[PDB]
Amino acid sequence: KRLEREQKLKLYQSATQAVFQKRQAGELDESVLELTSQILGANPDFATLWNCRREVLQHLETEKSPEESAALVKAELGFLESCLRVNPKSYGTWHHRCWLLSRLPEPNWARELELCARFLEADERNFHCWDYRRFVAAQAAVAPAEELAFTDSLITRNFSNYSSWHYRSCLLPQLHPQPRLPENVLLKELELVQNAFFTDPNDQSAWFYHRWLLGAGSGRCELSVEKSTVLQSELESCKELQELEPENKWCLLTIILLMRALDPLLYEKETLQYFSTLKAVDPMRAAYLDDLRSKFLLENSVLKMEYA
Amino acid sequence: QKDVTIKSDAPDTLLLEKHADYIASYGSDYEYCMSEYLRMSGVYWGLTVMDLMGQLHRMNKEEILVFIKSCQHECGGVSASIGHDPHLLYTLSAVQILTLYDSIHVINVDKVVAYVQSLQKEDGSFAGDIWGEIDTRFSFCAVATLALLGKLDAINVEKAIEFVLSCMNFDGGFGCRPGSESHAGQIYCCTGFLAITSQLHQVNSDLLGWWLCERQLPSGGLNGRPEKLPDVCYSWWVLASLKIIGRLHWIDREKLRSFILACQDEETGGFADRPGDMVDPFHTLFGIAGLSLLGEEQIKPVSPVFCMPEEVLQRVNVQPELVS
Ligand SMILES: COc1ccc(S(=O)(=O)N2Cc3cc(-c4ccc(C=O)o4)ccc3N(Cc3cncn3C)C[C@H]2Cc2ccc(OC(=O)NCc3ccccc3)cc2)cc1
Ligand SMILES: [Ca+2]
Ligand SMILES: [Zn+2]
Repeated sequence: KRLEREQKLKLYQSATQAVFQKRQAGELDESVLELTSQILGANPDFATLWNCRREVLQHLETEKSPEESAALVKAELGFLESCLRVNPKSYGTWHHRCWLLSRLPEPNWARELELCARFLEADERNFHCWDYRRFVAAQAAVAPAEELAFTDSLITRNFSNYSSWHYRSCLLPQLHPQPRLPENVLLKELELVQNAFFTDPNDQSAWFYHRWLLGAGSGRCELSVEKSTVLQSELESCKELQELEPENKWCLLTIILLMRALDPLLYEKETLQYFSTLKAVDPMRAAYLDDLRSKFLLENSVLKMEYA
Repeated sequence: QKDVTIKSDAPDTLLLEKHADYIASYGSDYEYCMSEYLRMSGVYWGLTVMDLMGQLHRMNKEEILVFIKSCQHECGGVSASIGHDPHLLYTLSAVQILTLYDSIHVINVDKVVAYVQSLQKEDGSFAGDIWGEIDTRFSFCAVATLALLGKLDAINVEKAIEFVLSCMNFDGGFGCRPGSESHAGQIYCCTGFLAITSQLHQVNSDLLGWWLCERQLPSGGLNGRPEKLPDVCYSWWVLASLKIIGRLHWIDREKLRSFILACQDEETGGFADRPGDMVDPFHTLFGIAGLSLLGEEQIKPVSPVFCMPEEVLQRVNVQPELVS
């Protein structure tokens, strides 16, 4: 076990030696692709070897036919995919694929989107894969609306949703691109997120996204009857949840935030009560919670002073 | 909910003498050889942690300076090791080392500046090297390198700022590129960037500070984003970011300190990513730097921006103002 790796090290070492010797010699050929494939599989963070692969591929396309170059590209795609199966979290491997696809005459982007869907099935939080997907969507000029459909299916089919909610925060403003969300869109998003955190009240991602939506409107002095009514309903639903899960800190914080969104001065007493409860439930955040409360009291003093 | 449970026989005292022995003897091995591709940074991590512990003299100055010079390429950029390719990551590391050693003119500074300048794109971003990978990590490497050389004016700073701010997210954090999800590592790089360029007023410190303090798990350890395991190096990323934005008090210092101490190896010395795992010099730097930020008296004060001893940065007069 701790002997063979001395021999695996021996192979890594000589292959590495070999690649560097060939590179100094100007030997940009398939033997370097052979040697590098044997090292990059286990060791994809060895950046210089990805650079060698690119140098070889660039060189070869000068002195090979369209057909032979097309074949090298397809072999590179397979190599890349085998590497990603072993380590899907290497910056180097994902950039190489991007480099490769960005220089093809007619890249197949529908196929690349499917590769993304597959890796996101394996790990819905793989940010390299989400980043690659945004790259592919841009290159193929895929519309915000389609990517929005992709996110919905992902959020409901299971948890691990922070990455999908984040993507929604970026897509929604694009579907309504001003130089803040429209209320109709905002209300639909509140319904979706509130479903999520009443389904799984321990998923922090929905609560983080809901806090964003709470700020993304038009202000408490401008509340429509519908928005007023939706927010009050959210307040009562969170209180319900608080009964069921008295240790749930996210629902207590959200109650405070909702009262703020509704009427800071009318709910001043309950707001203070909720801060005491929350600090008892989430003591590691006591300092944050005291600072937040001091901020809210200052806001309130300014509101009381605005009086006529 | 995903957390580590610290077993009750985990270390609870700072084993400094052990750590300095561990680093002093590092590279005297299987893993040493396999991380050659990051050697320059490995050297930066070992020397910095040694200097924070007052043990820098036990390292080999003369030998490192010759290594660094042999790693500067004709473009001005620096590689991780001899025969490897130049990159902003290792250019930064090299410059941090020479700053620690007051030996900046060991390399051609004019060429380093030209290398960094060459990597900025029209949108203000930086590529890591000629192969074009764009990451806000590289925006930080670029301005940090230039700040240390007194040459920040060499790049387009307003465009560089514009790009970084375009990577700000709904939750107050930052990702790799525009639209990328918030991650502690990129938050550290971007808040560092904004410190260097005097733009911290553009961060929502209360919002980002809340996201950062929610990284602390019942174990006391910090993760890098929601629903991940805690890890000593995030101690550093998250804590340093909190310090830059004036919100360090938003984490439970004593619970974090116990987590970090629990990651030490009592026999071999060094820190691992989490308690009982195998140690390395990367997590040793970040564990020690984390403790220093938390106010550990046996360790020198560390810059949250440059992750180097503050007395080094005072000496070169590059100390960006933080929020509070
Ligand atoms: C194990 O395979 C590997 C995978 C990735 C890398 S890495 O190189 O990409 N880098 C370092 C790293 C080094 C070691 C290691 C082994 C042995 C030694 C011995 O030397 O060191 C192990 C892990 C590890 N990880 C991976 C990890 C750790 N914990 C959970 N994970 C998943 C973190 C990663 C992140 C990172 C990325 C860029 C960066 O540069 C800057 O940001 N600079 C600006 C700056 C300036 C000043 C201060 C701070 C920052 C710094 C760190 C290396 C190996
Ligand atoms: Ca010495
Ligand atoms: Zn780590």
